[PDB]
Amino acid sequence: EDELYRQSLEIISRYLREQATGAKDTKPMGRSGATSRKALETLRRVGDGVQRNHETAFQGMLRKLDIKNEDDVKSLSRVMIHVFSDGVTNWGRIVTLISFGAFVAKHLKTINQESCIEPLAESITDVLVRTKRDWLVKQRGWDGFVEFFHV
Ligand SMILES: O=C(O)c1ccc2c(c1)N(CC1CCC1)C[C@@]1(CCCc3cc(Cl)ccc31)CO2
Repeated sequence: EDELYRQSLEIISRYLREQATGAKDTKPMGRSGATSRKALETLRRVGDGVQRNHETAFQGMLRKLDIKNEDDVKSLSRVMIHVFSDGVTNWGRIVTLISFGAFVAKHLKTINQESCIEPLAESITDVLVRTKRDWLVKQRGWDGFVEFFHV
């Protein structure tokens, strides 16, 4: 089974859901739990910082995207491919990708479209894993992510 995909989705989905609801998911992690847990703490530390350091730009992009419903949520995939995939890859850009995703997740809860959060996480995961697998594998996937941002 695609273990990198399954782990990426669990990490991305949990962070987005946690950001939108303000509550942690106490369910156990699936495979590679130890790493996923550390990846999630890393995201809470760096991801949260990103949303604040670039709050104005994030607010601006969100406005441009004008997300009001599911169709708008589905249009985000083309934009992620355009902006994220078509560029040099580094952990910072992957953190921005996921961090803005969490920014969007919070928005979805403000407009009572919370059911779109998991489909959004799936879309982010597709872009990340399906267009940057080689890079991710070379950088040791999530173990590498945790090591890169190690305190
Ligand atoms: O600058 C970078 O290194 C960079 C790297 C990645 C990245 C972005 C910028 N952007 C653009 C920025 C401007 C403020 C947010 C958000 C992005 C595009 C817009 C749709 C979208 C939708 C979702 Cl759910 C998540 C990410 C994205 C694509 O992920």
